[PDB]
Amino acid sequence: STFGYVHGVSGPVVTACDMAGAAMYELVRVGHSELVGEIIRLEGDMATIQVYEETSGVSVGDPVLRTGKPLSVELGPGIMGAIFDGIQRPLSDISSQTQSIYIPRGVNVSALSRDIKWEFIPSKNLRVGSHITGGDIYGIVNENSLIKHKIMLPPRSRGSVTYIAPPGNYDASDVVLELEFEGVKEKLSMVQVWPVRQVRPVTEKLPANHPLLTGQRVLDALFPCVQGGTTAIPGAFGCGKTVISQSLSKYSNSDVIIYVGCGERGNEMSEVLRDFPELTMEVDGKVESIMKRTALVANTSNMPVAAREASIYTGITLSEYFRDMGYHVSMMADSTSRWAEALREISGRLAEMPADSGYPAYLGARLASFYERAGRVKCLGNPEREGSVSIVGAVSPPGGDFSDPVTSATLGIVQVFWGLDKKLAQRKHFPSVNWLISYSKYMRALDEYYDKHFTEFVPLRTKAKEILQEEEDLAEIVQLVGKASLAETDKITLEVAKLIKDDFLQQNGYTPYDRFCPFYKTVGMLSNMISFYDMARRAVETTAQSDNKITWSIIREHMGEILYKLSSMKFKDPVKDGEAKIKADYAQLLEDMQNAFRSLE
Amino acid sequence: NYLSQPRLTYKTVSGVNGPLVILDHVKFPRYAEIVHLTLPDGTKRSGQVLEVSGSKAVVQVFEGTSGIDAKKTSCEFTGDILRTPVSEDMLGRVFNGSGKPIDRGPVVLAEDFLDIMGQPINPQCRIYPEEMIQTGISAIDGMNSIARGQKIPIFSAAGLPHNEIAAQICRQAGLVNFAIVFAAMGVNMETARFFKSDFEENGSMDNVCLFLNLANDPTIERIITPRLALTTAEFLAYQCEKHVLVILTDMSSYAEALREVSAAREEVPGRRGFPGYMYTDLATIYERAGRVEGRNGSITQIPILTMPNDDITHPIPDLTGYITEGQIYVDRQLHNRQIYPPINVLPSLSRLMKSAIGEGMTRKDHADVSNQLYACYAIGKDVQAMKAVVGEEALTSDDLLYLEFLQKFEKNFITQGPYENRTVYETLDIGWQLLRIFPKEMLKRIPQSTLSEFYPR
Repeated sequence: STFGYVHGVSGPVVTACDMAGAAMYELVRVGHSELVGEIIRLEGDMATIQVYEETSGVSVGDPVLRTGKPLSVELGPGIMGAIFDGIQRPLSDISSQTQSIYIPRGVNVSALSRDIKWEFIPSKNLRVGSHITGGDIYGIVNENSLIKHKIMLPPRSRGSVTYIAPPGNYDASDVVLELEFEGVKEKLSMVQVWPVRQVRPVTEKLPANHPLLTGQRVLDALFPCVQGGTTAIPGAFGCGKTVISQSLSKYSNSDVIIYVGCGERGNEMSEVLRDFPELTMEVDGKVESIMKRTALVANTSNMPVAAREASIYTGITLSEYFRDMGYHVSMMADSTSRWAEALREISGRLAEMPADSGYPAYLGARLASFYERAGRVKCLGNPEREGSVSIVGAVSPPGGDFSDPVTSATLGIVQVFWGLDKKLAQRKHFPSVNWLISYSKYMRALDEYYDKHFTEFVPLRTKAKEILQEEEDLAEIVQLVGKASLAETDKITLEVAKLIKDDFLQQNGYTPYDRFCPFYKTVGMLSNMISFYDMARRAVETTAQSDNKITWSIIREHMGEILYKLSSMKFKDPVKDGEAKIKADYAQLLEDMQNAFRSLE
Repeated sequence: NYLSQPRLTYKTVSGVNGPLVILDHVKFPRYAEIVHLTLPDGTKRSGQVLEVSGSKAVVQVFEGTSGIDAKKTSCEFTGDILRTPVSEDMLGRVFNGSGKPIDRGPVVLAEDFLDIMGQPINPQCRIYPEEMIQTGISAIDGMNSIARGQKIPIFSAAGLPHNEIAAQICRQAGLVNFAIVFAAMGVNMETARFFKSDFEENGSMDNVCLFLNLANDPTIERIITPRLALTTAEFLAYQCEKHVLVILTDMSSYAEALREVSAAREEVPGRRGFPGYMYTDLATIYERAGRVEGRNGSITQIPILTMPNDDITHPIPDLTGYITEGQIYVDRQLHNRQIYPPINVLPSLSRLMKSAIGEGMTRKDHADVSNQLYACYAIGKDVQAMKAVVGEEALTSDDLLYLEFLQKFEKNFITQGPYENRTVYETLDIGWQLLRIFPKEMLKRIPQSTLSEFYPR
């Protein structure tokens, strides 16, 4: 039988009997109200259940129903536009069906609707008797205008097709494929189920190559991320985190977005769930909602602690499911510190040894196993394809102390740090990225991509980072030397560093021409700024030895029009100017500055 | 003789908690025996007997306890402790952290089955290591010389180039060929690719054995991974007479897995929550190195460490330095200055250097030049620390000599680039050139008979 009975209750811990043959970390339903919990010990016919919800009013001799599964996700059509908690409860259906502002104890709405009918097309050259393997696409559901929801055979399933449905409209409970292996059948609907803590398998796991574009000049130029990459951001109040989330959501070369709240303040979660449905992007010359390619996992700080800890495992398992369709998925975790605190509470409730700063002994192993699921892959199964998951994960060091075990482990693992900074945000400098602390390690991997597609960019990035370092090195010296007595080469460095800092690194995302700065615009601007730097340096160095030498004042007096045209480059607009027009204008400034410097040489 | 009597199988699992499964009604339990578990879904897992008492045996399961149950799970007891099949075919193979192949080749045909735990070598039968290896890295060869048969770990931290240094050492090691046995615990796929790529790019791969446990693989494999690797090095060295270099990649992943295992048994904690016996445990790995009487072969160990928050007083680098014959120290402050290799000589040591160098071994000056370079570098650091308080105008010309030596030492002696392969003699003469800056009466580690022979060149 699937029923055992409650022997004893003490806090969230339930102990149940007749539980013989129940398995470690299975989920159960406890009591007449069917509270969820998981099995944490076995002893004889008894089990100990860690109940997730409130055990108040549970009684001895209550039923316990065993579910044959560990913690697992329903994966199938109806994920796009969904709101889930950390254990996949559909928060927007629970509200609609209950007509209540609360979440009931023991609510049991299924994660995906078994009510809606989905428009299904088979693979058209599959036939009865075909040989089929895990990851094989056997149909498509036309879920919305953006996502073809590819129906795939589960991993660990295989055989000979005994039946496949004709085209039509089906429930998530209708069997659409049947197959046989060793004379044993399997019947399959559109929805599969997968354990959150098991990595979804792939044919091969591949080096990351192509950039993830954000549309931001800083980020995309100075500190690039690859598709399949791993990134951290400092998650703190004044720093302006929303530019990352909105750039990824609206403008990135992702196909799909997964957003995870780990344990946020009630009112902070409400702003994300307010703003995300209202965002839009333009596709084939038509405006589309962001929620056609997006799903949200949401957890306020009073949701069950097991949901707070499961939250990132639900979000990555949902991401790995769309990777397997051959899409590129971006994942955002709202703070991984709020997850590590739930991990500390659970291990504290279990009375585990307090290791480092009260965190469990496995904290670093859990974070390494999480970020290890990022990457480009060659998918399982027959239609040859590649996909990827990229992780961005915020982290919240106490008072900026990076020696914190969670922050230290995170920055020990991730390959990019986008150091958003309150001290820059207070200057109205946007985006707030600290270009002295921020870094990317993917530059040896991206080399052969830039080399092929842009070619001149790698030298330009190198000189730009040097100018932005020399202007830090000069920042003390200028206070002693009094600006005027400085070398003309170094006055050129200071005031081209000002040009880069004010007109290249700043990008006002509310202005129509700079919402999204494409990479040809981004290299075009930097090419001209560094060309002017080289020419200004050459004009001084040609004459400084004994002539009536060139000075940075002479250059500003002789070329102030060109120096204004350079500050004017950011206003060029891909909505109204063609790529060829922007290229022609930036080439014309390069002719004009050559004619101006040749009139001084 | 062979185990000719048949194996017992049991459904008598009486309880499950943490990584531990507890059988009862077991016929004459054997401590440290291996057990094979078949789960209800037909998945196989393995575990080892961690305790016995009457009819009960306690098993730790290497792949974890998730999905095990008290009724359908079945355990087969092998009659024996953990042994690994070993042959000279294992060079040019890739294995996972439990010794199963991952290169699409076959399983090993054993030349023998060896106990994974090894066996302590008698101190009477040890030969003291005295043949210097030239790594060609000047910061190692000139100031921390490595004898063939030493234990000398690389103490590093997250983001530093300890992979690249360890690859350069494997690429350049020779006497003034090695077989390589390489173990990885808890590595990311880009680290696993880097080594496998470099060994194939240098053509060396037909003479390398790899054991890989990656960051997503089971944690409890990590505590047998270095014992599989060192058992392979002991066959190759002490039966097939080869010279073996053993690389153990991130021992901090081994120590973290050991803490996680021990925390579940509630054994007495030491500092920072590590097991009270961690010194002994690490010593059973690091003492599996050296030369022995009457056999040509040798094992050299170069374990790689990540220091948590760069703290050398943390139990992992601390208890390792108490056992190993020195350390090479990779410094974040040199790495941030774009120097390669980032080897800061002051926290670094080699103990076996003292007898592997000098007349007949290398050159007569080597023991004097090395000690004077340490003295001038320590004093140069003290003057640079004084300058930060009082400013340059306070410094006497004698302070400015040490502060000029400091700049030239880090550019000429330390900095090298990834494929440069200096002789010991280049390293020694690059040594004398920096020492030549100082008027000879300042060179107070060096006796008159050395100064009057080598300084005037």
